[PDB]
Amino acid sequence: LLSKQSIERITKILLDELENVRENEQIRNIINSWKPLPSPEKSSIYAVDGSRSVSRLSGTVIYFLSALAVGSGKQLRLSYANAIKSNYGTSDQIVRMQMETLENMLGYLAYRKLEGEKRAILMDGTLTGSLVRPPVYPEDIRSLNVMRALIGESDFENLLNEFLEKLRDHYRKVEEHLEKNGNYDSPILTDNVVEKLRKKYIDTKVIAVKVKIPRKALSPRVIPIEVLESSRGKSVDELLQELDEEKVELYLGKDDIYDALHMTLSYIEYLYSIDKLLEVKNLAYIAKSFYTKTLARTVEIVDTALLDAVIRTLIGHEKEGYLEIEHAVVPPKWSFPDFLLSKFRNIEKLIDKGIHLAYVRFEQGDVIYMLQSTTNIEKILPLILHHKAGGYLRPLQLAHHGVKISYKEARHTLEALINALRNRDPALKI
Amino acid sequence: LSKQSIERITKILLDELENVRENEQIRNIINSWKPLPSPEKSSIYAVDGSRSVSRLSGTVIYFLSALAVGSGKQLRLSYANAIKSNYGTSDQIVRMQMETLENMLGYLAYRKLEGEKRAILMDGTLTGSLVRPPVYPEDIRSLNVMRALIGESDFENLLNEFLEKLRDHYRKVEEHLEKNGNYDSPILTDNVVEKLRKKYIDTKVIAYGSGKVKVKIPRKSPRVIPIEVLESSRGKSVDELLQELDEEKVELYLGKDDIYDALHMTLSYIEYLYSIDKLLEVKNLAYIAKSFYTKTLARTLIVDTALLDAVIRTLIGHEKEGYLEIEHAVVPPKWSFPDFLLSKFRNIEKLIDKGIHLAYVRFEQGDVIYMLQSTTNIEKILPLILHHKAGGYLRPLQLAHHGVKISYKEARHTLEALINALRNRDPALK
Repeated sequence: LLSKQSIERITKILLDELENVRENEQIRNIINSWKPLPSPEKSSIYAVDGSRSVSRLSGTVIYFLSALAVGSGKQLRLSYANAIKSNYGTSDQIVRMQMETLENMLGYLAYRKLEGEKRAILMDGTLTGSLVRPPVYPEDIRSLNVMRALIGESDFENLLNEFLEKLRDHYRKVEEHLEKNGNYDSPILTDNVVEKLRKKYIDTKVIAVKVKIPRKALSPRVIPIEVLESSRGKSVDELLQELDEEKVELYLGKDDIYDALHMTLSYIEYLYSIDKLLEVKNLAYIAKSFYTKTLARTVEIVDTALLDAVIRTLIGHEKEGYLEIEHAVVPPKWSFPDFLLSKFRNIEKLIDKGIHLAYVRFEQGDVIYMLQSTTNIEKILPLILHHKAGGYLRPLQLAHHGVKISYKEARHTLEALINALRNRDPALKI
Repeated sequence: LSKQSIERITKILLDELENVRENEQIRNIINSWKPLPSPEKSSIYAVDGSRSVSRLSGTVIYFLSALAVGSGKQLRLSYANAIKSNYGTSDQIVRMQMETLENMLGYLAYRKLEGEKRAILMDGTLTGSLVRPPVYPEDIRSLNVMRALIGESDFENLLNEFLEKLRDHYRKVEEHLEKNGNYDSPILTDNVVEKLRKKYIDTKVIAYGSGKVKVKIPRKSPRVIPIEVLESSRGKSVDELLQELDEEKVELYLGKDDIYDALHMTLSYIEYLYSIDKLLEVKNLAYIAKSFYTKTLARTLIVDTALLDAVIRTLIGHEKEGYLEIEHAVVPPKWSFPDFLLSKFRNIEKLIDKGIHLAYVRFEQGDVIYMLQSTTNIEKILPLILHHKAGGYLRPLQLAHHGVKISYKEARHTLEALINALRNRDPALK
């Protein structure tokens, strides 16, 4: 249906972005700082990615996660099937985290078995993307603070410490199955272990509820002027301190306390894979596109597509190469809580030092990709290159072809035994 | 697959049932299951919608369609548009306009309906978009931001002026449906925002260094100020600050793009609320949902149609058509709708006053169980909808579903092929 009307309004929407993204500063001048893509040294490599499938049966979400790493060594796969209680946003976000947790575990364990003088892991995605806004954002920090407040700081520290220990065990256990079988169907520790931890750190201290946390634990953005007129005689600093020091009481069901715990565990388990993956000396992320909205908000960066445009339009190139981005970027302390950080020292190192960012075009008329790494693109680029075959690299292509979801594994299937076991009825609520 | 996985997932689901089947509240109420009412003749329109979204680098290309089939001719609404990517915000403004199409169409369809008892049947739930609207937190903080920046008086002006363009817009839209029975510009905001931007924002705002503007804070009817105003004067005393506010000395430095979005979101929100308000004008209005059930639905102050259904044939082995009327009416949390807005929508006000009536309904013997929600008592609406029963299901909604799933994907070639035309082929393949 033609609709000559909306097209232009669309066109303009886009063109107003390109035509006007020239900044009036003309790119900042960074363009001519463009380079050719370097030589192709040699490296042993792994490309990992993920695919998920979610099905909603009424208030319960059934999902199947799959991580796979292709490259030099044998194929490795982590898989998790599971079901969760439905919250519109919070549900999706739990699943994303586990999705990333699986890949992080996996990039790492795949690095360990990676043999050669030069080892590198290739992640499909961005480092910054998950670091600026943690999936389940409001909810991970809230749960942690609820917990910290519930059982106290000191107990909490043990809870933490114990759980990390369980994580150490867990990784070693996963690794072994991977060498034996090349696959493991229980990559997620938290679901197995929440039950015991609840009875231990909570079930004792509780009665058949009310907790006090700081205001900041889930943000108004405005304040009624009464609070000001009411603070006359004080200093803005005292005010802002009272506002920060402000505390709140909450009332917590068994379900809410349970939820506070499982989130905490999940979030620790997640941050734990980040930390480990960060070991990889040569670490690479690749993405066609990312969100620039908060990126320039907490150095200035544009979008891959907008760059490519300005490339052919203004400078008439359309050719291979790359453009390094002059500034490393340092992650938000807001995202990663105070206490936890002393645990993950690679997170720590990242906050201290930064992530390296470069735009990259792999082939002649080929598109541009966004590359991030723990260390200088200068070093890491060539190794990634050593695997180039077609429009892009062999290992990467093979992770995107490989975990390319089949007709869902669980579609009529992991459902249809759920048909036979007991109740076809929830199955009916597709 | 795996058996332990299947056994856990099956464990997970059977526990859920088991708790339900434990019969806390549910012992009495299930026995209150009652036979369908004798049907009453009615003229009806069921409305449903679909959307397709496609992300191009940062941008979202989307298409909305709302269909109403029934006792009159088919009525259609379409909108195709593009909107920049913000993780939560994007997905959430599309939904809000979707809901907006369905709402109008339901309202418009009602007014073209000839009969003695006229009714509208909506795919959805009235509660779902109340308990957690397309809204929170973003668009309310938007509003508070907006109110704060341009101040109350000039905000009431924007509000009232926009509500005038809507009244006019609805009438325009009504005529195009009457001739052609379809209209391709049902959404107003996108076409009117830059105008209202210039009139309401540009006036009050001076340019600043990069992508930023200087904004003075206006003065005095609930007076509210950007928290940033406190954060930015820390050497000062509350007196100094209040006195600067009065003299209008206080300035702010905000992203040009942020103020714009805030505006946009504001209008989108008011426009979505107008539509709900207009829909509520329908005397016989019903929502039908095979599944809703968030854990937040219940908790506020009520089980899953899926659980109940599997319990009923379990406890009572009924599997009978019929309905169970939830005894008390649900009134939505006022946190949904801001105080200063409610005045502009009286039907949304009544809705709060009175409430929403809810029932579980099985339209035929073996069929699934639906959540049915209404502005009048189930006793009254249920027979009007029953007049249209066809399958284990109501004919018009069946046709609405079928008719909206008729969505065809020329969506690539639509813009992608044609938006190479003015300038840039690049964003197409990203």
